[PDB]
Amino acid sequence: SSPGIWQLDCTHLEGKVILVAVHVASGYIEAEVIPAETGQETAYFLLKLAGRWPVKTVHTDNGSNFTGATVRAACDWAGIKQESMNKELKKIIGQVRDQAEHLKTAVQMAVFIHNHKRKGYSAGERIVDIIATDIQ
Amino acid sequence: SPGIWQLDCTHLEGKVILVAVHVASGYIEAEVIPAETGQETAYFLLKLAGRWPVKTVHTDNGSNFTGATVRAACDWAGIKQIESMNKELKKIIGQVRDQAEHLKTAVQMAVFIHNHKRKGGGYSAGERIVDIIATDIQ
Amino acid sequence: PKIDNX
Amino acid sequence: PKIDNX
Ligand SMILES: [Cl-]
Ligand SMILES: [Cl-]
Repeated sequence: SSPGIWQLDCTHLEGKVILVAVHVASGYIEAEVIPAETGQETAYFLLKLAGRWPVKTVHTDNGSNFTGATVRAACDWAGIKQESMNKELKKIIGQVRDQAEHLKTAVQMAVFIHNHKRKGYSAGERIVDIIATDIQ
Repeated sequence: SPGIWQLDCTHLEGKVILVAVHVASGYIEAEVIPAETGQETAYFLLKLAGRWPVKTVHTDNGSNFTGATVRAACDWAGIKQIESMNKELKKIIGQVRDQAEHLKTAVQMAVFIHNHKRKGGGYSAGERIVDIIATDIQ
Repeated sequence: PKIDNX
Repeated sequence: PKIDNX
């Protein structure tokens, strides 16, 4: 069930495109800057995610980058069935932005802060605990 | 020791692949990068460190590690600083290569196959890493 | 025709 | 001067 469910959203800063995948049950996130919001780049991002975590279902916004063939082809192959979090990530990015020349670097510092901040457990602890339990 | 990763590089089609292996589980994260430079290596480790609880990363200590950028990212993230594994990954990439136009796509299919393969009640690397980290958290 | 393109 | 460059 909800061990394998992710939500994927896009968000925009400095004229660049950021995809955010949220593991719904834990609040853990994977995010990165991509060149453009196309089926191809979206499919690559999901293929990466799916090799790293046991992704069964991904909820998306169903817009233009999902009407074509590539995302559907990557999800078929990987066995995947088809905005507070954007605001929070953006908050963290603005607090570290001046420490990096490149937005992509700031994004990853923000993912690190988000996933490791203590809330008892961090999101990173929550996801591994949820998935380890589900394994039996 | 739940926190220990090894980072290696490997080369195919004129392109550079970094491979991070969680030593205790054999789980891997790998990506094609544009060049083997301090900056690109630093970005790769910052990504890894936000995803997993990385305490120590063992590297080959070559040219991309002599500068400031990897050191600055590891200091920030709190990180202290199997040629069989490059061979196993390349074997899997060769088996999926003609399915993808771009090498980068083939690499990620290979990471998926490596991390999810079940070699028997006998788990995958993906199961092994979550089990090792969850056990250590408590 | 490939997974990522054509 | 920054984390990723200068
Ligand atoms: Cl999107
Ligand atoms: Cl290297």
